[PDB]
Amino acid sequence: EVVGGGDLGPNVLVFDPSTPDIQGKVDEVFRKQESNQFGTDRYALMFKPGTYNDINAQIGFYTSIAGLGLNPDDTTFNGDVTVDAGWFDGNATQNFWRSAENLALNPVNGTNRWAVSQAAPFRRMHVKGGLNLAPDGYGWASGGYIADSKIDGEVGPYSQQQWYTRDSSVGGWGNGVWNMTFSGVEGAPAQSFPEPPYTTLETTPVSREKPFLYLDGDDYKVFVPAKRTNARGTSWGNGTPEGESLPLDQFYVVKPGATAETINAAVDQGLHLLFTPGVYHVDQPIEIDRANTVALGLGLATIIPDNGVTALKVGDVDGVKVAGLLVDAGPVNSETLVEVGSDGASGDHAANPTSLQDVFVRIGGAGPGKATTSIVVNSNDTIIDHTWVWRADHGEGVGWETNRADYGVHVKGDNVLATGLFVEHFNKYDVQWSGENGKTIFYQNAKAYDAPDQAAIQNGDIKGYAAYKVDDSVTTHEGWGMGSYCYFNVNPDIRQQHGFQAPVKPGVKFHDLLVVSLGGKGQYEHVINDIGDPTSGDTTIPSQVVSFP
Ligand SMILES: OC[C@H]1O[C@@H](O[C@@H]2[C@@H](O)[C@H](O[C@@H]3[C@@H](O)[C@H](O)O[C@H](CO)[C@H]3O)O[C@H](CO)[C@H]2O)[C@H](O)[C@@H](O)[C@@H]1O
Ligand SMILES: OC[C@H]1O[C@@H](O[C@@H]2[C@@H](O)[C@H](O[C@@H]3[C@@H](O)[C@H](O)O[C@H](CO)[C@H]3O)O[C@H](CO)[C@H]2O)[C@H](O)[C@@H](O)[C@@H]1O
Repeated sequence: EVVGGGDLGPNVLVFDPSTPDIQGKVDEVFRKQESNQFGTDRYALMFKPGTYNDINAQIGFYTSIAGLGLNPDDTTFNGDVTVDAGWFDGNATQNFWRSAENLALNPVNGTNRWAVSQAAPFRRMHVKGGLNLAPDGYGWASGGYIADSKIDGEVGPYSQQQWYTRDSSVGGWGNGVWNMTFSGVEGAPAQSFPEPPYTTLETTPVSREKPFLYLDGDDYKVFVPAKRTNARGTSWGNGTPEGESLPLDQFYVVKPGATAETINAAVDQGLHLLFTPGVYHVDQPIEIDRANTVALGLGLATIIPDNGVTALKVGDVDGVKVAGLLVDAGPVNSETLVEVGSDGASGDHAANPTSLQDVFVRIGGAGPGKATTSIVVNSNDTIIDHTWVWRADHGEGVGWETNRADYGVHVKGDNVLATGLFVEHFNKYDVQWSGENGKTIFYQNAKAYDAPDQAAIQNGDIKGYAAYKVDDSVTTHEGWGMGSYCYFNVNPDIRQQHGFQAPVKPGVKFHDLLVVSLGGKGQYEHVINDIGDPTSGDTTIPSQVVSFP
C-alpha cells in the first residue's frame, strides 16, 4: 500500500513564463478569496522558474503564492505580490491566512505593498525596491513576519503596530510604532527601546529555514534547509544554502478522501507529508513519529479534529518539520490541538530539533470551536518559528462560552526557542512556560475582549491571567520585544493586573516589554508582576518596562 508522489490536485494552480492568461487566472482567485474570511476554498499559486511580466497578484484569504526555483531570483515578477485592504475600507486588521515565498519582485512603482495582519508570512523574498506594510491610507494594521528576505530599499511600516523580522537584509527601516523587533537583520536600526521602540539582536540564536516545494528542471522536490546557529542575514544571498532535497516520490500527497489512518500509515511506511490545499477532518490525531519527517502544507491547508481529538501529535524524535498548516478546532472540545513530544518527554534534540513553522491555530469563527490547550510543546530544543494561536474574537461561534479556549501555548520542554510568537484572546493564560532555558524573540498578544466581568478572570488573587507566564519554579528564561494589548469592549471597567508574570530571579530576564489599552476599553494595572505603570487615559499610550529584573 501507500504511494508517494503524483499530480497536486485541483487547488494547486501552477504557472510558467508562457502559460496563458496568468493575470486573469490569478485575478479570478482573488475576486473569489478577497473577502472570503471563513470559507473553505483553498488555493496555492506556484510559479515555475523564469520571468513574469505585467503581473499584479492581489492575494486574498487562504491563498499562498510562491516560486519554484531554489533561489528567490530564479522566479522574478516584473510586478507585485500585493495585500491591501479595500474589502474592509482600508482596515488591514483582518488580513489573515495567506503567504508569499521564494520570489523576486520588481514592483511597478518601486514599492511592493504587503498590508497584512497575523498569519501572513513573507519568506525568502527578494524585493528589488521598497516594501510598504501599510494599506492605502494608514488604517489599522497588526502584523507581521518577514524571514530570510532581502529588501533592497526601505521597509516602511507606517501604521503597523508591531513587526518581527529575522535573518534578512533591508536597505533601511522607516519607523517604529509599538514593537519593531529584529534578530539577525542586516540594516536593522540599532537597539533604541523605549523610543523609538526598536528591539534589535545581532543574531537569531538558532534558526532553520522553512522547507519549500521547488522544481529540478521538471522534478518536484522539497528543499529542506540546513540549520544555522547565530544566524544573520539571508541563507541564499551567497547562493546555495546547505540543505538536502527530498524528491516528491518520498511524499504522500494529501487530498480530500484521505483518512487519519491513511496519513499515519504513510509516515510509518516511511513517507513525508505534503498537504495540498483543502480542509481535512480527522477522527484521530495525525501522528508523526519518525525522525526527520517533513509535513509541509500548501494553500493554507487546514486540519479540523473531529470528536475532540488532538489534531497533531509529534513523537519524541529528532528533526520533524511541521510547516504551513492551519489547525481549526472542532465544536467538540479537544483537550489539546497540537502536541510536540509526549508528556514527561525527557531527552534532547539539540543537533536536529523539531520545528513548527507557519503553524496557525484557530478556535471559532467558522462556527463554534473549542480547545482546552491549543499547543503543548513537550520536546526539548523545539523551535517555534512563526505561529499565530488565535481564539476568535469575531465571526460566528464566538462568545465567552461559545468558543471557550482557556490556554493557548504551554511550553514544558527545556531550551525551546520561539521566534515570532503571536497568541490572542484565550480565557486564561495565553502563554505559559514551565520548561527551563526558554527564549522568546518577539511576542504579540491581545487579551480576550469578552470577559463578562472581573470575576470571570480572577486568577487566584491576581486580577486576570497573564498573556505570558513563566511559572515561578523556573530558574532560567529570557524574552525580547513583547507586548500585550487589551480591549474589554464588552465590559470596559475590567482591570488586567499585568501582561507578564514571572519569577524575580537572576536568570529570568526580559527586554522591552509593553502593555496597551485600546481606546480605554479596560486598563492594565502594571506591565509585569507589580512593576511598570498602569495604562491610563483612552489615548492608547503604551506602558513600558525596558528591563527585568
Ligand atoms: O498598480 C500597482 C499598484 O497596485 C496596488 O493595488 C491596488 C489595490 O491597492 C486596490 O485594492 C483596493 C483597495 O485597497 C481599495 O482601498 O479599495 C478597493 C476596494 O476593494 C480595492 O480595489 O485595487 C487596485 C486594483 O484593484 C490595485 O491596483 C498596490 O497597492 C500598489 O502597491 C501597486 O503599486
Ligand atoms: O478584531 C479584529 C482583529 O483585531 C486585532 O486587534 C485590533 C487592534 O489592531 C486595533 O488597534 C488600533 C490600532 O491599530 C491603532 O493604531 O490605534 C487604535 C486606537 O486609536 C487601536 O484601536 O484595535 C481593535 C479594536 O478596536 C483591535 O481589535 C486583533 O489583534 C485580532 O486578533 C483581531 O482579529
